[PDB]
Amino acid sequence: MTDRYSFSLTTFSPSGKLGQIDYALTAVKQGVTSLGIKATNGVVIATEKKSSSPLAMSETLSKVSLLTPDIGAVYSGMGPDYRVLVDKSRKVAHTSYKRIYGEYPPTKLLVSEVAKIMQEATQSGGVRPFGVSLLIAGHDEFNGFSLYQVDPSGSYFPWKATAIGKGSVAAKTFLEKRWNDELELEDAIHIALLTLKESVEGEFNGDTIELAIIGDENPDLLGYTGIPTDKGPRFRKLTSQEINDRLEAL
Amino acid sequence: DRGVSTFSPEGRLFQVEYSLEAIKLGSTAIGIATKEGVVLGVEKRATSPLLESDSIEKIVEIDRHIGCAMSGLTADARSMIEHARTAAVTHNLYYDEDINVESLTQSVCDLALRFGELMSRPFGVALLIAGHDADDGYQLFHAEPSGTFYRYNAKAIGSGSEGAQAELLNEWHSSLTLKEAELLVLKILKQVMEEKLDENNAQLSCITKQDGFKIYDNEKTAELIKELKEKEAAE
Amino acid sequence: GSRRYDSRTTIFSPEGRLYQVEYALESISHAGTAIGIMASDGIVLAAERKVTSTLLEQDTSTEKLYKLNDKIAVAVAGLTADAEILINTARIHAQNYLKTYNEDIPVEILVRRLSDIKQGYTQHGGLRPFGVSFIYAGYDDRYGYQLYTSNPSGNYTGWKAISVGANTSAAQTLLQMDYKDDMKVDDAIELALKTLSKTTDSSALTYDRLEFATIRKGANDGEVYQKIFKPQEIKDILVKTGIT
Amino acid sequence: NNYDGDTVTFSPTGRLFQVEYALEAIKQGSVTVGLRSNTHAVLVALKRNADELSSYQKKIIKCDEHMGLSLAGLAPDARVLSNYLRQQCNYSSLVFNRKLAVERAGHLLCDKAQKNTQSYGGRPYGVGLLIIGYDKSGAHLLEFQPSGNVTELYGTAIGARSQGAKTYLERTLDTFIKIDGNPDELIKAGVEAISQSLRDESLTVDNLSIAIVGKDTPFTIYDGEAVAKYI
Amino acid sequence: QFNPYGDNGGTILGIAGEDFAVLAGDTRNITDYSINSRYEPKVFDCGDNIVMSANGFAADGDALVKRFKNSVKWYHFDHNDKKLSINSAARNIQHLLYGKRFFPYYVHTII
Amino acid sequence: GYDRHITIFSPEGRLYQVEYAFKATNQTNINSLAVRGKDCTVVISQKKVPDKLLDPTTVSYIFCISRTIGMVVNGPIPDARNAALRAKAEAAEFRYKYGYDMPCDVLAKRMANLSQIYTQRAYMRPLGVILTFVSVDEELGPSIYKTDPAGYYVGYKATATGPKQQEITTNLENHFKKSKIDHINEESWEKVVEFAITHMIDALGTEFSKNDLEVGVATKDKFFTLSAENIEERLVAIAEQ
Amino acid sequence: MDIILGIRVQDSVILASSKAVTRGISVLKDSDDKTRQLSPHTLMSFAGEAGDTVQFAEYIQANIQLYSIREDYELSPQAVSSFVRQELAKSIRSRRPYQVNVLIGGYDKKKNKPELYQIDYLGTKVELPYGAHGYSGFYTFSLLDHHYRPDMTTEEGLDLLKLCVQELEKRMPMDFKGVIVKIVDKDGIRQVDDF
Amino acid sequence: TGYDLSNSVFSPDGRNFQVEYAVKAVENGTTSIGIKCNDGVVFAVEKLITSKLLVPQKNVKIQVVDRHIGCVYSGLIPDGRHLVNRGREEAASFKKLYKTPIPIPAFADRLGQYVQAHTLYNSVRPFGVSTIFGGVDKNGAHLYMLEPSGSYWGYKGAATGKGRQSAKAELEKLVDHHPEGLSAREAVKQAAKIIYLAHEDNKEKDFELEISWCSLSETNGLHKFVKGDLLQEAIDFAQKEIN
Amino acid sequence: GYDRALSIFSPDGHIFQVEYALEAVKRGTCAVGVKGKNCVVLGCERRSTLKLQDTRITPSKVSKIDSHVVLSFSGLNADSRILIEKARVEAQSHRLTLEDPVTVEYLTRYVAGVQQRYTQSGGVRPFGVSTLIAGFDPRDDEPKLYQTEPSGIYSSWSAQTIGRNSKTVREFLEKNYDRKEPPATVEECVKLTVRSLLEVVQTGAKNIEITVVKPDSDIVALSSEEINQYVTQIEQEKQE
Repeated sequence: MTDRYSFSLTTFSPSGKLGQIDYALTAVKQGVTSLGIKATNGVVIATEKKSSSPLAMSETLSKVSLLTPDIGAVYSGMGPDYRVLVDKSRKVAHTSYKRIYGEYPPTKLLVSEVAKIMQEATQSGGVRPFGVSLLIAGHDEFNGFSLYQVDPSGSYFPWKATAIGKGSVAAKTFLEKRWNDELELEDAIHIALLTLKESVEGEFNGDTIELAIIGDENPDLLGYTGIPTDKGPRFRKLTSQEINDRLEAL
Repeated sequence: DRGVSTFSPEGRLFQVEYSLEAIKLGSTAIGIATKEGVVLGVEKRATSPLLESDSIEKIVEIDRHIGCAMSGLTADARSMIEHARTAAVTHNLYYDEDINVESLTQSVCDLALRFGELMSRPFGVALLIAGHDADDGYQLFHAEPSGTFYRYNAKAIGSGSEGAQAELLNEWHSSLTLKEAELLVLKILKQVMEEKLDENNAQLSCITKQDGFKIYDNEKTAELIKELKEKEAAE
Repeated sequence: GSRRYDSRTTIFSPEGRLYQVEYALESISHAGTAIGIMASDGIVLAAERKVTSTLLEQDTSTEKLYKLNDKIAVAVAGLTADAEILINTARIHAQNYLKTYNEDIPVEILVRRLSDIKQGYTQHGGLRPFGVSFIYAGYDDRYGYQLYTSNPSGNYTGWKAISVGANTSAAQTLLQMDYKDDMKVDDAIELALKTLSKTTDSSALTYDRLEFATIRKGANDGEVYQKIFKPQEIKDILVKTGIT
Repeated sequence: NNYDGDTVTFSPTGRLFQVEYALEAIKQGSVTVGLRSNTHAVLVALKRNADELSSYQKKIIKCDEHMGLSLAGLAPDARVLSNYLRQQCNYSSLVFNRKLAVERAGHLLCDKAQKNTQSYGGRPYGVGLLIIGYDKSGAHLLEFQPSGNVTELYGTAIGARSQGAKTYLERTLDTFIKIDGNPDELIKAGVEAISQSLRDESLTVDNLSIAIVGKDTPFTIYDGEAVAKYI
Repeated sequence: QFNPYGDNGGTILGIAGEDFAVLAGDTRNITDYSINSRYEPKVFDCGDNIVMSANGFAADGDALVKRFKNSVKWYHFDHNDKKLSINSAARNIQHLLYGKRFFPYYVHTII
Repeated sequence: GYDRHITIFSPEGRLYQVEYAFKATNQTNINSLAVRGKDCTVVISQKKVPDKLLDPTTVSYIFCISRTIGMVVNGPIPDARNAALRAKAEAAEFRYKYGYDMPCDVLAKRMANLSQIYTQRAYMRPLGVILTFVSVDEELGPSIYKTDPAGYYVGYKATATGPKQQEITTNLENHFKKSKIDHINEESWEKVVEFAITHMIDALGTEFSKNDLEVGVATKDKFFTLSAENIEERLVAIAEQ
Repeated sequence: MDIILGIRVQDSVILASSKAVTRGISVLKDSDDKTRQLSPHTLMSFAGEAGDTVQFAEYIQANIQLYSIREDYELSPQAVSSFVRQELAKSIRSRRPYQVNVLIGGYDKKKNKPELYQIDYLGTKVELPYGAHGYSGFYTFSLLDHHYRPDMTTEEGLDLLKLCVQELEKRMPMDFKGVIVKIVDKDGIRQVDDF
Repeated sequence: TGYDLSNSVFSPDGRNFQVEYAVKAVENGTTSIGIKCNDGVVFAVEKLITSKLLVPQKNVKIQVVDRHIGCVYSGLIPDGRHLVNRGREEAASFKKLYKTPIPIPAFADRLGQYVQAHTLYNSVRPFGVSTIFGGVDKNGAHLYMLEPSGSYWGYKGAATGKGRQSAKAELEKLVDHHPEGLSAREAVKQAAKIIYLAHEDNKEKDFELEISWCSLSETNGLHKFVKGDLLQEAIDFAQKEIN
Repeated sequence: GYDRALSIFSPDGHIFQVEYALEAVKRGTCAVGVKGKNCVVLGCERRSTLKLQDTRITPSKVSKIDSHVVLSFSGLNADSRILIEKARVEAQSHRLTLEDPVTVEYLTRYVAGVQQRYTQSGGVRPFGVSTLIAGFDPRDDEPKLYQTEPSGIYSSWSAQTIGRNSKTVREFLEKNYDRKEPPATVEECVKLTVRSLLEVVQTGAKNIEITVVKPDSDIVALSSEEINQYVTQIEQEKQE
């Protein structure tokens, strides 16, 4: 034993391509469509819960994940790679920030740390790149609301609205038509649902769609009362019922 | 591609066999052992006339009682010499005595097969190790990159070697004087060298019990070259 | 065992070139053009962002221009994630120097350390090189205003004016033509934008596809200020120099 | 063929070619014979020179007062394995005040060799060894192969043209096993066995190496003038 | 608190003549006011015509002698059965002793 | 062709070594099935002892991981036991560190993460097994969580694994399309086991003797496997109805 | 060792250091130079524990000489003093700390000013018009507090120094065998060889 | 293709070819067997007499682990020794921590996991042996057989090596014609016979028989070599049956 | 750690990675050293495809290792920085421990040793660099000039050149340099160095750098016009 793969498995080809990164992006292309939309008073992220078999309890598989009380993430590509990145992202939010500054990191900096992890898998010895693209939405005091995309290379970009995976090219076009700088969060949710319907084949309801928001502080989700300044998480996952409520006025 | 420590189907280590090829390209070195001393001589083989030939150092002192000449990739020899000097000095520190010529040679040869995936390849240089000790008298050894060393009454290594070795087969005998041995090294170097032998492109040395290892000046070797010209222009 | 899958990222070709460095340079030649121009009274850095979208948030975005410290900035051409690794290393080096000597790090010393890091990846370790070229713009009290570039080989050189990324041959020719030693910052700004306007692969040059920065003594009395331009300020300078 | 690039690879018939190639280096080595009675054990080895100016490569190595071996193949590998044996004999004396049983020495060599046949980066040893010794259960002869196989024998030979000596000893078994208390006769029989492997060359005074160990005889090596008596 | 040293008594005497040398020692071994043994030999033949005694703390004495005998054996292996001269043995023993400079063998050695 | 041999991406973004590990999963030619009761979780697996020289009591692909968690494996026995030993170590360590019993879904996630690592790190091969974990969780109740060589895992109302998994799966889907509930509405585990065996018989179109099956049962606070004689009693009650 | 003094005047820095080296009972030497030139315009004097003083000083000198060659530039006295301070601060939490106190006198060619830095073994740095280590300040500071002016000449600085050394020779119990005096200014470093 | 060049690589059918090649080395070895009896186990093996020069009785192949476990193997002999050395370390550490001597099923998994580990990486080679082992613990007698893949099961009787087919068939007969039990002493004799019968497929060379056993009544639950009279007796029983 | 043997023997006894390192030297800009009777001169070519270059700050091609020794090179520029740093550190280490600055030969032997070590260590490639190392031993007035190459061999030269078209300028020096009569002055030796470069250089513009090293740590770089004067004076003797 000992890991004796101490050399890069991703290397430049004669044309300057990094093969493994391109191939990782190809895996993301096959992935189920996910998207994010930024409003003036919130952000929405959504995706399809494509269940593998009807005997599977699809609520036990979380595609949208809380990273911090004010930051959430969704993905397209390889689910298992996503799951371990979420574990690492949650941990790095603590080890390299909260244990130092006594507060959760701002969105861009957590995105920066996730991106670094994904970059290292593209250069370190004996590993392949992560086969996922992430959309990370969040809020912080000095930057307000934001939405970021992170790719297999470790590159990240800020968006007003975007989509990744399967039907992203069509979905991005749909989003360019409808997005403006005066959207309220309910308008953005409504657009997210409309956009998502196009890439979804069969059943389209609260049990097949996973959708979360970064919005107002929820003191009812804090778990304790009596510290005025602690006002609760801005990340909230919409219930099956809440999604279906909005699918009628659709 | 293929491991550095791989055997061939004939039971030989590829890398060792290939390093032996590199040694055949090296400049010629010769040593002759007598009851009066061991002589060591080398072909300097300067690559251009602007190269100051006395900066070419292919004969080297290891201790007062041991010298050594090299042939092949001569840069590879430096760490072998460093180790040999360290082993000789260390032994004297631990035992208050001179170290046997064979023991020194054995210590150098232990380095040889320390390669793999330790250093990354065998040495590409062969050594003649000459010296005196009280138990076994005047001795000459041939240390190879395979880790084998042979004792020799006379030996030639480098590009002109089997020509020179055939010649040493003829000329060597147990009653050789030191002076005869010196002329013999010069004579055979002159035969196998490409350019014309002189005091600037060849170098002599010897090791005697009394005076230890000495490299000859160019003036002393010039004298021996003239003496060699006169003996041969006399039958 | 594992040897079989080793590409050997750190070997010479028979011509004496480093394959991976050459191929990294090929990668960089497809990146957005970055330009640096040095004047007597300051330095300009201008760079072209990669083929946009209308939904990309520009005012909070940073892909090309990075602050290393208060006196030194870099323009990036190549893989952004690779650049961020190196940028954070350079930022730390700058602070280590300041902590040790109580003086800001001279521009060249920072540039040499980053270049030495890049070099190491080409000689040992069996890892791929960083697919990044930098333009360094900075000031110190020894040499004043300075421009350097470094590339994946870890070689660095100083310049009066330089470009990296796409179309450097064309850009270098245009700068070679119009550059003059006595030139001032406000002219250098104009030169940089005009050069990008001509070399771009886009239909026209607009504010949303540019990052822009200056290092000026333009700060009340013997001291230096860095200015990373907001999108509105790039829009103004494009109008002012008559490109839109 | 596609399967001989390293020791960590079986062929489709289940062979280990690097090990077999290591075995091949032994076949090229100079012949050495081993045989024993109930009181003594003897090694005879034909030493090989490089040319007439050169010395004859030594083939026999002392491991302890009661044990030693002869080699055929890569001499530096013999030096490594014999050094390991010296240490193990030494450990047994210092820690347990006990002379290392020749059989244990064989088991330890087997295991040392085996590790180099199962991991990456290693190579098998390229030497064969004949180990004689006298311990608490009498005289012993062992044959070591770099595949790790160690075998206890009445007599044997290894190296180039060992087959001749090996058949001679097979014929003489019932005679030489009874040579008890007469060291000179046991050597004679060993010198006779090794003579069946000679072609062209014959046994001379700087050519022949003999070692013996037994009841009241520490392991000792005879070279030079000391073998004149037996040529 | 554990004391890793003790004192086993004993006296030794070495005298060098013109063409001979003697090394003598009493055979009593003691701790405090008790006798452990009336005959525990203390002077040893170490091979190569060398005799040795390491007196004081007996566990250290035995360890040293036993390391030196071992050193003679390895000298033979490594240097073609060359006889170890008394001066070379002396220098070698210095290195055995000084190797434990910061946790010494609590003995007075004579060869 | 070396993207085929180690876990790096092919030009279509695929991991072939993971795909071939899924194929090894059916080498044993065994089918298994898991279902949930009101109070219990049942797992059954075909048992095939083809050689007469074998001790059939030692032939098993069901493992008692902890007192509460059972695991059935579909795949070769060496990789199965590797996974079994690891899961036992993980569950025991969890209890020591956090002071309560490791939940079935948490163990499944942990083993799924370990599997993910083997798909990303080149020096480790994937294990050619599919692991189905069962328990009656103290918070979530009857639980089935299944892990595969891709590092994927999810909870199940019921599930099946093996060469004929599709027939068993569709059979189970059709029952739940009828009953319209998440589970077998049955009080005793005996009756849930009988349901499990019955629906395997129909879906496979084969009959079982007491030596052709392996049964594991999870209840509140213990998981256990049935003997041949307990299974016989199950088979007998099935025949008489 | 014992006494080291420094004083910064108008255009130079003057460092005075005692000559005695004492091994317990005997004075082994009466001509020891307790200083190292770190660069052409920077001088360091030192006092503290035997062995450690010279080892530390030569180690600092080696590092500054290395910097000078690498950059082809002379570090400012301020930068040299910060480097030295960091090394001593690093050492105080080591396995076995350098017990060494130093004065750094340099002429800054960029600012055209002399500069005197006092650094103790803990890494306590202070820039001063005049400074000392150990008990030297106890005898001399009241004279320096009285007579010192920032615009003194080099000769006036030396005279104020003679007055300091005379007070030390009167009231100190140890015989330190006089002092070696060195001046650091725009033209570099020179020794005053009559004091 | 090229799937068979490296250990731990799955082929497109889901196989590890290097392990299958390791089996070929096992199938090329001498025959070895194990028979489980009423209160114990018997182990036997065929030792080929390569030459008259082999000292008889002196190249022992059966190996003890701890004091209650016997192991025999076919294939590459040094690989077998390496595996037993590991087995001995595992038995020592178990007894160190838990006091009681290692149970046979526990011991089997220790070897199983170790052998399986040598199929996880390309930096090592699979074991070129099948190992038959077992003994007596506090729950009775146990016989196991372990393959190069790390796969193992408990057996009533077991066989490996060149004569494995012949021996299996012989073992199958004993199991059918003794459904209630076989005594340790019977099993020793039967073991001799089956080896003699299996020796047909290695007929060019003549051989030496070697037997060992652990029985609760005959050996007190300790592993012992069958020597002297009892060995000669079983040799005679075997010789009469091949005529 | 990454361990691959990259420098290995081929069947013909050649180490290709070391030989390919020499090909990198061949492609580098030309360097020449000539030693006079009381000086050594180091001349370097600068490739002229680059203007808009800022020569104030651009890495110069001759580097001081200590106050009395200099080093120039041909080959990979980034590789040469690693050797120069190591050599500078060793020079200060030698002063610290021996209480004497390095001899030119010692420093050469050190740099050559580093280069050799990188030809038989795992996970490293050889330096694509050859060096000329020049100066004066402390308290000695005899000039010194050594050469090193990627294999690690080194030697002393009366005059030598490395890099591209070094065959041509070696031809020149081989017939224009007399061992009996070394360039007796600074002026004389600088001229012979400039001539040898003009065989190959192109324009005599800021394409030629020259550095003179005299005894007792007296080292100075010539500037454009001072070199230009030598260029001027040389063509005016050519048309004839």
